Amino acid sequence: AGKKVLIVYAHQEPKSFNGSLKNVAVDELSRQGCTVTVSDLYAMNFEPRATDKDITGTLSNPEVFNYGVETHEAYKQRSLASDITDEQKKVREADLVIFQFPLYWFSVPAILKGWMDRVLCQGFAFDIPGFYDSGLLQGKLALLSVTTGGTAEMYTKTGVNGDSRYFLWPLQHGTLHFCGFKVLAPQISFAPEIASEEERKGMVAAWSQRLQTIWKEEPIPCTAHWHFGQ
Amino acid sequence: AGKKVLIVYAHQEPKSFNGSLKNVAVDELSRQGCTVTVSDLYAMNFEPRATDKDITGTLSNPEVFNYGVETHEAYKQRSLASDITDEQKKVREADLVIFQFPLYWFSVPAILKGWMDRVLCQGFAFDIPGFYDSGLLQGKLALLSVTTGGTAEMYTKTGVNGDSRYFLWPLQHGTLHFCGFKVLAPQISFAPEIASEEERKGMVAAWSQRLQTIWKEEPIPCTAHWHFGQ
Ligand SMILES: Cc1cc2nc3c(=O)[nH]c(=O)nc-3n(C[C@H](O)[C@H](O)[C@H](O)COP(=O)(O)OP(=O)(O)OC[C@H]3O[C@@H](n4cnc5c(N)ncnc54)[C@H](O)[C@@H]3O)c2cc1C
Ligand SMILES: Cc1cc2nc3c(=O)[nH]c(=O)nc-3n(C[C@H](O)[C@H](O)[C@H](O)COP(=O)(O)OP(=O)(O)OC[C@H]3O[C@@H](n4cnc5c(N)ncnc54)[C@H](O)[C@@H]3O)c2cc1C
Ligand SMILES: CN(C)c1ccc2cc3ccc(N(C)C)cc3[nH+]c2c1
Ligand SMILES: CN(C)c1ccc2cc3ccc(N(C)C)cc3[nH+]c2c1
Ligand SMILES: [Zn+2]
Ligand SMILES: [Zn+2]
Ligand SMILES: [Zn+2]
Repeated sequence: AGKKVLIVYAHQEPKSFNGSLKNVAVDELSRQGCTVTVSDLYAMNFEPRATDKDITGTLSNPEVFNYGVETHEAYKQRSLASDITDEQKKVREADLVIFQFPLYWFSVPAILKGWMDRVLCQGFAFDIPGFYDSGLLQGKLALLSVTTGGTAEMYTKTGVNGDSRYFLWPLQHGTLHFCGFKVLAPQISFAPEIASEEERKGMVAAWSQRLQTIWKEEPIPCTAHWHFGQ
Repeated sequence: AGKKVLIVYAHQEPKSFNGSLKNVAVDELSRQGCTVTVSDLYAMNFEPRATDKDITGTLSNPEVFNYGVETHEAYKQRSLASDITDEQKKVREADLVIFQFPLYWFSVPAILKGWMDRVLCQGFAFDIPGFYDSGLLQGKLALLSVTTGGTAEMYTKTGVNGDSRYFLWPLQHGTLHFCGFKVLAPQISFAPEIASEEERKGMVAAWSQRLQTIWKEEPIPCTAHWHFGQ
């Protein structure tokens, strides 16, 4: 439909449940005629660490290194490391960014956290001021497709993990909404590692099926109320 | 009374506000007679990525790589990578683990997320059974000392960031409580970057003064109610 999709994918194993969800996404969006790009972070050996190597030009303050300050200035000067600007090009061109990952400690795997830390820099993804609904990636969509060890039941208000929406807050609100994304409803595939084959098949089909009508979805209200209720 | 403290520290710059807070902790805990160890992650060029390099020798299934399974087995077989087991030794010996870090996207910097992902493996930090109250690090204390870009006001329930307790949930509950830590109240130093020198000195003194009686502290009730309730 003229639409461009970036999938940022964070799993080590192509045959994994995550690998299958990523491939289903590529297959279905490709079938629709979408332009599709995948950043396979582990295969890229993507650098997760925020360091002074991310700036190649003269530092604003070479005596006391401030990562946010220096990357902001390097973005404006175009002296960021090229692995960062490679990702920024993908994001800039994308209409929808899908994140495909296993839940690691109620969050993204570190290699994907590094992508968020390094790619979404000041000047590119937001400004101060110029964030949340004024973020610089406004007009773009984002979607978290996450798999969990824990069951849906564990991820309820009265379950040991609390509601699943609780752990989405830093990702959907603190990061994506902050940068101006509108956020589509998460795809959460609960506990595939202990699900039956039928249940596993059912979770993969649910995702493929959803993707058929993804461009007709409205985003969530990315608010404290949506995440926490009551 | 010989208490052992591990400080896991994630900042690039010794002269930073985080650097000063880390140094205050070392100084004060050292003064008290405590045994103190610091894992300076950036200085160590600590590996954040969860990969098959974290298992030495032969994988337990060389055709389909499952990080969780492989590291569980490697832990039991004494064949984890030495950077991991070095950290596990420090944690094993510690009575208190302090994490010192700037807030990156409502969470820990990726290098510290990588520490959590790779060090806190099944068999070491948790198991079936042994999680939440019975996690394998029960008896230990953990404390998050965080600095933010955003103001205290932004981190209120109706402020644009929401309550700071909202972003603590994945860290304190999903990670630390899950491994059996009792969680000490977080230390949150709001917006040192725009604070006055006097305000900044006050935040450092608050931390130094808190450390004087840290062994007298009651842990928080690490509950959904604490994080999300009234
Ligand atoms: C460091 C770390 C931290 C973690 N922290 C948390 C946490 O805080 N909370 C939590 O809930 N979980 C946590 N987990 C667990 C983790 O989220 C799950 O193990 C992960 O989400 C499972 O996804 P996967 O792709 O690895 O599953 P896989 O093990 O790859 O897949 C599960 C099963 O599905 C099968 N499968 C693959 N493709 C298909 C297909 N096409 N059709 C049918 N079946 C298929 C696979 O063969 C496998 O048998 C953590 C794990 C690690 C390693
Ligand atoms: C990738 C990224 C993502 C981020 N995401 C978020 C986010 O989601 N939410 C949010 O709120 N913020 C976010 N931030 C901002 C970040 O949390 C703050 O910039 C950081 O906490 C500032 O801490 P610092 O140690 O670097 O401060 P510094 O810049 O090092 O210090 C502030 C001032 O204190 C001074 N100082 C140092 N030592 C002392 C001392 N002993 N006594 C008095 N003054 C002293 C310093 O010289 C400096 O002038 C993000 C930043 C980055 C880079
Ligand atoms: C009901 N099931 C199957 C679950 C439920 C919760 C879980 C929580 C985890 C936390 C960390 C972790 N690793 C560090 C590997 C693996 C986990 N596996 C889980 C599996
Ligand atoms: C009240 N002030 C000054 C603030 C408030 C919120 C902020 C949020 C941020 C998010 C990411 C980031 N980086 C990616 C550098 C820098 C941020 N700086 C902030 C500064
Ligand atoms: Zn939001
Ligand atoms: Zn075990
Ligand atoms: Zn808890």
